Amino acid sequence: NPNANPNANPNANPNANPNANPNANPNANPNA
Amino acid sequence: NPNANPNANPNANPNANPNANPNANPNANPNA
Amino acid sequence: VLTQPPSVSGAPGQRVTISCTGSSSNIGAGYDVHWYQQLPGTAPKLLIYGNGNRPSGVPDRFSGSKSGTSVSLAITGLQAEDEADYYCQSYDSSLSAFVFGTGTKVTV
Amino acid sequence: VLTQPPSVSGAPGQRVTISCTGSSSNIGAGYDVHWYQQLPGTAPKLLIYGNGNRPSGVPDRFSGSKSGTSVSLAITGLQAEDEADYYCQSYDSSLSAFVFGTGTKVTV
Amino acid sequence: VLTQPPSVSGAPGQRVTISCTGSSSNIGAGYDVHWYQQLPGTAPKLLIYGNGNRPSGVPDRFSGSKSGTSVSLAITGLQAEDEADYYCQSYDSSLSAFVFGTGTKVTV
Amino acid sequence: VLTQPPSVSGAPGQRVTISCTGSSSNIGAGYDVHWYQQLPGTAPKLLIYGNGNRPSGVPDRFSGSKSGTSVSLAITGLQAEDEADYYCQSYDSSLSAFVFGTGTKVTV
Amino acid sequence: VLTQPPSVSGAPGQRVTISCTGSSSNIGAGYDVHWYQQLPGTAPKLLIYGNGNRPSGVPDRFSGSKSGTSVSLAITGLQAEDEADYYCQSYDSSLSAFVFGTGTKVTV
Amino acid sequence: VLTQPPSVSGAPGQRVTISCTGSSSNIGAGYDVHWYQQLPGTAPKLLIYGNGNRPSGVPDRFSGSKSGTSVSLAITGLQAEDEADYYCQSYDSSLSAFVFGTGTKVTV
Amino acid sequence: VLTQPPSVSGAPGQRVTISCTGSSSNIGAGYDVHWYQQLPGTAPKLLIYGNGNRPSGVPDRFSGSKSGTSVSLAITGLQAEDEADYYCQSYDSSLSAFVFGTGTKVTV
Amino acid sequence: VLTQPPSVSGAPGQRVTISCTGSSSNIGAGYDVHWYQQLPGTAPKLLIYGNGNRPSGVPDRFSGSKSGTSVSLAITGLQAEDEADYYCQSYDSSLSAFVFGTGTKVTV
Amino acid sequence: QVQLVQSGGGVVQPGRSLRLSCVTSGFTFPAFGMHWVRQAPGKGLEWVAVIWYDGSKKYYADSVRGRFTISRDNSRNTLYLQMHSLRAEDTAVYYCARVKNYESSGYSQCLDYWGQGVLVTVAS
Amino acid sequence: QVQLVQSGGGVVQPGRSLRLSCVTSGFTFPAFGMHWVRQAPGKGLEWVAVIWYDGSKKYYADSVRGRFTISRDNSRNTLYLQMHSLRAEDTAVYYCARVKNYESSGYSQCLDYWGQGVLVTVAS
Amino acid sequence: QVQLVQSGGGVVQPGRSLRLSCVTSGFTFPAFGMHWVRQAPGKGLEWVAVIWYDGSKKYYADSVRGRFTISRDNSRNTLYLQMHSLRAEDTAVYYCARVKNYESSGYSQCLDYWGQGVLVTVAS
Amino acid sequence: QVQLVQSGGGVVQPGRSLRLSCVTSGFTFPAFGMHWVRQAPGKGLEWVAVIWYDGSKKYYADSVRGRFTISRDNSRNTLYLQMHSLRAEDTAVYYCARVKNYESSGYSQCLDYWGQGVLVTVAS
Amino acid sequence: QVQLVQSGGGVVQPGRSLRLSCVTSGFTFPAFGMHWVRQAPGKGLEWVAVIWYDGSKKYYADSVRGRFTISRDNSRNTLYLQMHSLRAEDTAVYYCARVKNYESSGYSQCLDYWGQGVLVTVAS
Amino acid sequence: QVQLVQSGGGVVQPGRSLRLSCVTSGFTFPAFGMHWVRQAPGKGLEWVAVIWYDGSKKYYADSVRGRFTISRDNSRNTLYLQMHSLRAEDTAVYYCARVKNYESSGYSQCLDYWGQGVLVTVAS
Amino acid sequence: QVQLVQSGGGVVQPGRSLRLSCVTSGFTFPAFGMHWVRQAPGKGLEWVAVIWYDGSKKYYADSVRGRFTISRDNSRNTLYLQMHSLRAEDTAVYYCARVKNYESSGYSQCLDYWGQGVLVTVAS
Amino acid sequence: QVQLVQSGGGVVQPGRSLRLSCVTSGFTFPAFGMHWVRQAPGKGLEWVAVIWYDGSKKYYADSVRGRFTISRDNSRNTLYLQMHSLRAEDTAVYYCARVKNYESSGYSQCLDYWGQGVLVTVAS
Repeated sequence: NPNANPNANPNANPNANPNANPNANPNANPNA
Repeated sequence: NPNANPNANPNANPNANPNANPNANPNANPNA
Repeated sequence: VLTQPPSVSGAPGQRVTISCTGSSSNIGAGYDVHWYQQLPGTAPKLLIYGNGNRPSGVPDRFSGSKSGTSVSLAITGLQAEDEADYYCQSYDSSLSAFVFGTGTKVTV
Repeated sequence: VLTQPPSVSGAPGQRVTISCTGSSSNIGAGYDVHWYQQLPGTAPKLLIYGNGNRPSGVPDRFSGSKSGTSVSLAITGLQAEDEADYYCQSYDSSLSAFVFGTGTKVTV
Repeated sequence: VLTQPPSVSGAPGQRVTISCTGSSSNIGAGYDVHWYQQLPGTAPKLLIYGNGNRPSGVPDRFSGSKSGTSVSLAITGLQAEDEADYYCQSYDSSLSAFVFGTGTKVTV
Repeated sequence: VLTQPPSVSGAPGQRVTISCTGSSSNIGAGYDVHWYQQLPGTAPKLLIYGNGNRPSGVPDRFSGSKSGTSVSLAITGLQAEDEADYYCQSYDSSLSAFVFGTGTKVTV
Repeated sequence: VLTQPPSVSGAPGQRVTISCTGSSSNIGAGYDVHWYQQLPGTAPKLLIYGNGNRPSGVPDRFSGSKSGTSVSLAITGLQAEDEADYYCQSYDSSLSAFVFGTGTKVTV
Repeated sequence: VLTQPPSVSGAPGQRVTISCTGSSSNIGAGYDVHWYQQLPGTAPKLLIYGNGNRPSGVPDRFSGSKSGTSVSLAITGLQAEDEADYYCQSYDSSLSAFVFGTGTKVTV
Repeated sequence: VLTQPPSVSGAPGQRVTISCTGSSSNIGAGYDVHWYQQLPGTAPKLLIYGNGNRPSGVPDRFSGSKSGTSVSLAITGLQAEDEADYYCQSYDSSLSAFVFGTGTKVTV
Repeated sequence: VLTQPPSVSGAPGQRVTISCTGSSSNIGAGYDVHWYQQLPGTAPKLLIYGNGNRPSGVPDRFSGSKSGTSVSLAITGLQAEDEADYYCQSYDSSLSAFVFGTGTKVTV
Repeated sequence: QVQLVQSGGGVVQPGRSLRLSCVTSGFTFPAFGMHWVRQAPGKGLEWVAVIWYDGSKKYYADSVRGRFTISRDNSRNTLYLQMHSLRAEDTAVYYCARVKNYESSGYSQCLDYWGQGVLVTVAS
Repeated sequence: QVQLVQSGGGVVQPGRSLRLSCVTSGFTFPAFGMHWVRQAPGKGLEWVAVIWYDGSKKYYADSVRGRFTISRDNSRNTLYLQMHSLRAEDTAVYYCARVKNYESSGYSQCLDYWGQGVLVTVAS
Repeated sequence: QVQLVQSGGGVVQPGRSLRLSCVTSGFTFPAFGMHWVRQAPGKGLEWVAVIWYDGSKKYYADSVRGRFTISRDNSRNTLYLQMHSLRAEDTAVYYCARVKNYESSGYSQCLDYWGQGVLVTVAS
Repeated sequence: QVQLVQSGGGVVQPGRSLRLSCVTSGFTFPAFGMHWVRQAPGKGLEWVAVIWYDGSKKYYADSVRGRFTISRDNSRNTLYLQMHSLRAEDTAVYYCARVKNYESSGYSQCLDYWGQGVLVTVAS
Repeated sequence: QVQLVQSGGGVVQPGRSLRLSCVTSGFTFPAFGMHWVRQAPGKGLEWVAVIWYDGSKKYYADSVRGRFTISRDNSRNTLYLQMHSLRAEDTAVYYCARVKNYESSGYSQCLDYWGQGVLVTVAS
Repeated sequence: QVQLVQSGGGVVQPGRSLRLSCVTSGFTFPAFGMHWVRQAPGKGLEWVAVIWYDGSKKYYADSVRGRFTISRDNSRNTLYLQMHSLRAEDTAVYYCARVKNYESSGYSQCLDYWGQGVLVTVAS
Repeated sequence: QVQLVQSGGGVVQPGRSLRLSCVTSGFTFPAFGMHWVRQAPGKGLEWVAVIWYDGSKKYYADSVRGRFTISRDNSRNTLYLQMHSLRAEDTAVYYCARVKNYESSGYSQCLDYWGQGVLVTVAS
Repeated sequence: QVQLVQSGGGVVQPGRSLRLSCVTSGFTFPAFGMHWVRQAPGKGLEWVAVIWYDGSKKYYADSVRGRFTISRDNSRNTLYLQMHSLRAEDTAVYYCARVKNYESSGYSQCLDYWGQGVLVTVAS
């Protein structure tokens, strides 16, 4: 839809976090 | 085209040729 | 698609209100309306955005409020410098396109 | 990985309890333990889920509770229809894989 | 789509010819025909490819030739080992699909 | 775009403040103002980030606070090593570009 | 890059020749040289192409030939309608770019 | 990047404390500090994770605590089996890399 | 798939030949046969490529020729350094894989 | 990879020859040999390309010839301006890389 | 400081094409999506097209879809509206507008800075 | 109303591949995640594989990883488990189970409805 | 040396699915495109599908397009024909065939090595 | 029958961009390659750019490379030359020319039909 | 321990290009987005460019856009700034900056570690 | 039950490459992220690399960036560290570690299960 | 000058994996496709794998396909052969070969320079 | 008219990077392939790299592979040679060369126009 924000916001965090959780969760809900 | 050849020919020349014409021809026929 | 009065007027110093009535997919869907001030020539400039948020450089005499399926832009003071055409703007979910109002002329 | 008694027994009409002992990552981590009832042949059906919540169709003689790192399955009545193998099931965070118990046979 | 005689026969030692007539898009487009020998059970094996090219292991008594819009597979000798169903095969430009013949039974 | 006084000064031991006045898209939009210190040569070093959070290594005498659409840098003590060029920085949503201050010189 | 006389002249009714001298990579490389006729205003039109092949519409008074590294444009009749600038054109392999001559004015 | 005493000691039966001092981006930023125990050879094993949470298999004698920009590991009892190398670990947001301590040798 | 005699031999100074018989998809398809020489240890070295073309460094005494569906390697002189294992190689279109010979030993 | 004499010489006015010997994959495979002239400083310039084709700007005294697995560059006249370094160049199909000669110094 | 200038007006015979450009200065152009707004002489404004900041997503009005295209050349701050098959309906003053950066629950795009206004007259 | 029917059992020589299938009816198949559970003859149940509702994320047991492959054909209400390099230990009754929709603080996937049970035997 | 073995026959109720496989040995399988050929009981051969060597391009017969699919798992020499919605027309012996490598002006694909033949009976 | 009509001339201040266009009729436009030729006032012709029939390959003169851009809109019989960073030397009459179909041993592209000629002036 | 060292400055004639590089050490460079900041001799700082950690998203100041290009060669800790069409306005000391990792409600990027400073002079 | 088993160490001349591998068992490997930790002889531990569960995001310590390359082959429970351009400083015992699954307000990755330790010696 | 040196052999228990590498020097390695050739102890040579110069097209012998994987790390002259599921049949000396550049009517690839020979023993 | 002008040499400590550039004029640069040739002081010439006209295919000499990186920026007539990990052996005069356009039965590339020559010294 045309109402989506089309701008870029060049202020978001440009860095990355190696400290994020690197594991996956097989126990998460697999249903929709 | 169901009649195209669906085979690989493994003994096709597997080498590159550095001594091939690296230039381009602006004078080639631009029409068809 | 948005409906506005054809024109409004008022003696200088008095308050005038300009209405803008939309449909369920233009206002009832919750989309803010923006208001632009069009002078002769002089491409329109933003006046009020997001249902009353006043951008910097615009005098406080302009205000707006949303109620039901209609929005209004209240002007106070109403001097000679406010003679212009005021247009609405929003987004239509049904047409999937932005809609402008028919615009009203303020004549003091 | 979850440890259960090889079998339990009791005269019909009385109460029996089946235990399921887990580690700090299976039940001590706060993961619910579900119980399945397995008749001969007859692929197992959900009996209780989430530490004792009964699905529809299960008689009220079945109940469960959680205490520390082990749980229990309390069966009242202990009828001939309860002759089956009961299996636990829960998620092990250290292995990150679903874990089934060794299973207990109810002989009445 | 390719037409063949329903069956052919001949005394052992004599020559027998099996015809295969196609359309303009099956033969007149220049697509080679291949011939397969089908015994009872015994999934068919290639006999002649590319309008007469004989693959190794097939006796020289089999041959073929193309003329106009029809192709034929001539057999000489015609012993007992040659009793089988012989099928054509080619490519149809119009249907954009490979077409097989109705197959003929050799009975000697 | 962010405006600073051309210079401030004070006798050693006395407290001085440096102001940084921005628009409604610089500081009135809620964007943090960072402060840098520039000695002769000596590429600028971060002094105060996020409207007063003081990084490791910067002495306690440096502090900052935000008020309305302007920020400030309060320097107490004002020793000889505090003679430098102090620059603001933040984000301008209308320009959509990071904006540095004009820069001030502390002379002592 | 291709060199031509600044101008040529002659009484009406007589013959004139325009030369076009090139290097070993323009005409000595075997590349055809085309000639264009440019009246005042009147964007130039193809006159002869490929070392003297006349396109349709060009009178037979125009002809050309190739000799070594230079060519020529022979004009017979030399009428008042031939008052124009004539330009060569050929491809230079060393530059790999199409080359136009300096052009000659025919004044009759 | 995390500083630890070169060695600590104590008679068997008594309590010792191993410290781990980090900066404002190591432990002052709120990043948990983990502890590993290294016997000779014998690749290190987790001893305490997340500032005092003791994993299964580690005896109760090991406990940890966090205070300011440093943590500590209290060992009580101090048996002969506790002779090893103890290393911290955490995350340095300014380096954006995991940092280990220098390691201490408990000698009993 | 390519077949070679298990061994050939001859008195020094005498000419010996090594044969390589292939099928209709090995050599009868027109694929060149390359010949290698294997000493004890000493990974094989190319001896003759493309049905007799002798690379640089291989002495004149080695030659080859193709006949029908088989190739040969004629060695004249047959000195002591010619004791080795000689392998064919080519391409099999039906197998669609490069096929080496069984290998022969020259004893002298 | 292409071998050249360390230096050649001759009294002014007389003819000298510079050779370039390559293997069966350098010049025996049919790859043209080019020649470059290197004055002190003065980055090299093409002198002869493609086994004797002399580019524009090189005087007639320089000519080359190919014979077997080596080429040569005949210089006649041998003026003082010919004191330079002469390098070959070609393509080695076994290396699959362009190879330059060792270079000779003509000293007059 | 923010400026949007336009060029490319004039008189175009019906059925011919015309290309309108909008050269901007004073702001980070690649970070903003842009609009074209058409104002018929004496009539109200009406929306024409929108282009995302990078230009991947382009949405047009119903009355110009398939005839008009909107494009941006991001490296020199210029926005284009290529008008093909100009009918007598598409005669108006064309404005170049910029999407303002603001946040709300019912976000609907608003055009804070407008171009000067270029007149396109499709006649005869 | 809910139903899970299985097929594809039999005797498979070691090293050969085999595919099990599980056709479902009575519920919106694309909206549920599914498990495979293997029961050795006379032993307890054990887990084999799980697949998300769309099939994006799949997780296998240790002893079957790299040999077994779980997949779903979402447009015709069926579930597959492709077994490769069948060893002698992979002989058991394979059950097809459906993940039940429930919410709790300590959520762990439970299998409310199970397939009929298909026997796979690896011998000789 | 070249062998093509098949498995997956039997009796399938109409409307059910069935998957046929063709395990090959003795040749460089990834270098050959493969065919499936169906032979109705007592009737002639008829073509079903062709798959390119890598598997990008798959072409089917008119009578099975959209119901049958052909696929190859290239790393263990196995060719698949997944048959969905089996009608009473698709009852026959299915053959697995290989495209022979040969060159001609009017090249039309030929099948030199054929599988053993697996019977699919759609009844009741 | 053949026709090449041009537009887009005028006076452009140095450093500003300008686009020339060349609308063609009377021949199959997608099937021909095209040139741009520039003639300084009182000087000889010189070459600017060439574009292939489909637009895949484009080659520019040295003095206009990186500033000029030639493109074709193949679906509506038109040709463009986009000029950027117009310097003071890029003042001339620009001609749109068509590459003639002919065959010869020493083939070099010739321009049989030329556009009308558009004047571009760079000043002040 | 965190070090940013710069090189590549000097005197450049107007219209020529110049490349500045900033080699880092002591931290996880692929995890940080960097800036370039320019300070004209005797003036205050002004922003030039920003690059995301992976290098996908780059944003330039208006005054240098279309001429400059920022990039990073991530596998050897190097940040570049390629400047083309160097005018006389682009004479200044260019600083290489690193975006500090911090979280706040009003996050606006801050540059905690700066390079040494490299002087680019565009003269004659 | 959880096991990490390593191999691939030895004596390497400086400038040569070496690969360390770590084969895991007892747990769902594709669901865990793994580290590499290096311990120079007689010194404390230090970090080398980290890899996410899918293998998308890999981060190296500064002293090993550009030479060391971490990867996981997820379908057979293996983890690799490809070391190129081995200097004399990269001599140590290399450990294979597993990131423990836990949640906290100040989450920082901890390695609960470690490999056996493998010695890499760069000498002569 | 052309040298191929190999490493990475040894004794491997059946079911374990092993990687062979072949580091080259003296020629333009990215321009040559290479082979692996295996010789069982006391038997003749047999083919294993082939890889194109860029590495796009690879072809394996039947007896090793699905277990082995050939590749090349082109920027440092290294050719690899990763062998998984090592059976006792795969015990032999493995040679690294180079395809010679020659042209003929009946071209069939020939291996002109061979590696030293590395022994892989699959035992116990 | 054809000119090749170089820059970017100097003294580099071993292990550091350096970039050589070659700005061309007078000819259609995107239509020519270019070489780099290195001459150690007092020795003969030797080859370094080649790049095609579009820049697709790049081939390096053995002694520079993996460290040197050749590229061309085709829109402004420039050619680069990015040198990393500079050893003491890579000290020489670096020439920028152009492949001459000619045809012959034994075609091998020849360099007709050469750059000015730039000295790179790797010392201390």
